[PDB]
Amino acid sequence: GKKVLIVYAHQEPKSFNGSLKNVAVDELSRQGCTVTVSDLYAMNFEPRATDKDITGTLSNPEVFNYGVETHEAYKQRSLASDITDEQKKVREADLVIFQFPLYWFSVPAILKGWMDRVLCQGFAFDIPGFYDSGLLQGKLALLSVTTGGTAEMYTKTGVNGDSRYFLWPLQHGTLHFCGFKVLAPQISFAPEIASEEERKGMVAAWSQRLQTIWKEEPIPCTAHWHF
Amino acid sequence: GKKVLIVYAHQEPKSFNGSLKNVAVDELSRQGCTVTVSDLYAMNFEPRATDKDITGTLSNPEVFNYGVETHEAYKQRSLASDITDEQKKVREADLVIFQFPLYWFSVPAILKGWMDRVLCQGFAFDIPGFYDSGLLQGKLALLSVTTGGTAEMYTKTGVNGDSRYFLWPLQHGTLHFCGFKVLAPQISFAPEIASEEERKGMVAAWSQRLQTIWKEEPIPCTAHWHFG
Ligand SMILES: Cc1cc2nc3c(=O)[nH]c(=O)nc-3n(C[C@H](O)[C@H](O)[C@H](O)COP(=O)(O)OP(=O)(O)OC[C@H]3O[C@@H](n4cnc5c(N)ncnc54)[C@H](O)[C@@H]3O)c2cc1C
Ligand SMILES: Cc1cc2nc3c(=O)[nH]c(=O)nc-3n(C[C@H](O)[C@H](O)[C@H](O)COP(=O)(O)OP(=O)(O)OC[C@H]3O[C@@H](n4cnc5c(N)ncnc54)[C@H](O)[C@@H]3O)c2cc1C
Ligand SMILES: COC(=O)Nc1ccc2[nH]cc(CCNC(C)=O)c2c1
Ligand SMILES: COC(=O)Nc1ccc2[nH]cc(CCNC(C)=O)c2c1
Ligand SMILES: [Zn+2]
Ligand SMILES: [Zn+2]
Repeated sequence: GKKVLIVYAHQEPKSFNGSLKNVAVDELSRQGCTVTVSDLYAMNFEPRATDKDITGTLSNPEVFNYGVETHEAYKQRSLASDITDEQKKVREADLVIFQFPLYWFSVPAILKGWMDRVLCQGFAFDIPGFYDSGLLQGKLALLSVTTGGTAEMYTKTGVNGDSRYFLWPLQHGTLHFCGFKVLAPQISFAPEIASEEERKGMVAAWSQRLQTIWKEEPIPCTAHWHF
Repeated sequence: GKKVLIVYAHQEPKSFNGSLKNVAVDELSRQGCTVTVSDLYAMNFEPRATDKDITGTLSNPEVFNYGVETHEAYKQRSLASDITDEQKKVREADLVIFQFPLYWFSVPAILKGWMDRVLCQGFAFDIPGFYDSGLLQGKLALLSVTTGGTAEMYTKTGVNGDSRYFLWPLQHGTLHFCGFKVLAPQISFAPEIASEEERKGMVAAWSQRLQTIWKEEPIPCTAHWHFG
């Protein structure tokens, strides 16, 4: 029995991202996996890191330090309930899939705010106590990204450089740092300009890949792999 | 004379980020430059890219595509007014400085939302009309970043790898793509670990660099610069 969390960041259910999320839900449910979706836009998830993230009185209401106040609120079980709800989902999950369109070589802001606010000190890592002494060791993570640009543009001598260059902040800087073993990204290049059949083939390849997700070897999450 | 926009993303005025922002304002103001600060947290700036960003009839209300709808709305002048307020500041600026703590090897989400919502198609780039043909050509941009990690950790063979590695999505993916000439980042490493003397020297080194900022050349914003 496995638990899967899909963190999903798209405004439109009929979008190509919506269909990739629905095909993941379907296929992992088919396999008997325990599945949970965090549909950030439908939840109107708060992306801003503010003092509202700590309930009751602040540790030092004079100089506000976000990392510090959230660390202490975590330990003392005082974080806002939107955050702690996400952390419970993350704690129980064996695999976390993030499904999102690429926005500026990165995640949409709503998802960036999820990472900023949910993966707090004390939950995802301590200082020190990161990368391999990172508190989410044993969990798998997988980025499933859709792009505007074609796969050619994302070659190391393309205009955009190699896909693996933009992955560094997300795979290594965030997911590895927290202790995740990181599975190879799923990149669905440029669905808006692919045919309705190349689009089926991308959705089907995702479905097909999810069939054997649990047999997969994690990538070596190193400078060399990305660069 | 010159116009400068500082896009600032820190919750706390007494922070190291707040100090670096204040010296920027003071030093550029002293020079006789025109200065504007977008203080994202004080504005409670909206980071989410939603259908609230368009006020007109949607081009395709059956299936909502944020990129298509905001491009249309930009041309029609039906974008939300918080977006067009920022675009006006960018349009008039000669130099845009981003002042922020590094969050997950990137900008805090509120600043990510500013990039997602403000730099829309039609305004910052077109297809075609990106990288060296981006619509914001002629403008300068500069990232001024503070870290929890030390300079030691941000090296080719440190835990974090070289600091340039994390700059790629912002410098090249965003700023260069929109046509900015990118100046060399100002990275202020580990102010929390640093002593009172090293912190003060970090504020003064920024103050000092700003005196000669208009004489600097842009970086070559290429894979080679970032990665070797
Ligand atoms: C702020 C912003 C920043 C961006 N930054 C970048 C960037 O840095 N780099 C980059 O490359 N791109 C960028 N993009 C553009 C790009 O659109 C996104 O990266 C995104 O990946 C598009 O995916 P989508 O799900 O919205 O496609 P959609 O438009 O929703 O889907 C494409 C087509 O597939 C159809 N479809 C839906 N379901 C199915 C199905 N199951 N079978 C067949 N067809 C289906 C849809 O109806 C649609 O016609 C950016 C866009 C925005 C708005
Ligand atoms: C969600 C999150 C994600 C993060 N991700 C990363 C990451 O990926 N990589 C990384 O390296 N770090 C990361 N950090 C940590 C780090 O704190 C930030 O990156 C940030 O750079 C710290 O800057 P600050 O302005 O808040 O420092 P402050 O805490 O405000 O400054 C430290 C000290 O400087 C003092 N100071 C202020 N002004 C002056 C002055 N004028 N002269 C002398 N001293 C002064 C302050 O009073 C304080 O004592 C993350 C933090 C959070 C909360
Ligand atoms: C205040 O809260 C955080 O510092 N949080 C946080 C989150 C992700 C991070 N990645 C790299 C760092 C550097 C941390 N400092 C040292 C000394 O390594 C880091 C810190
Ligand atoms: C309107 O919404 C966006 O498409 N916005 C946007 C923003 C930043 C981007 N960087 C690279 C691309 C893809 C461009 N190539 C294509 C379209 O083939 C892109 C698109
Ligand atoms: Zn790694
Ligand atoms: Zn570049």
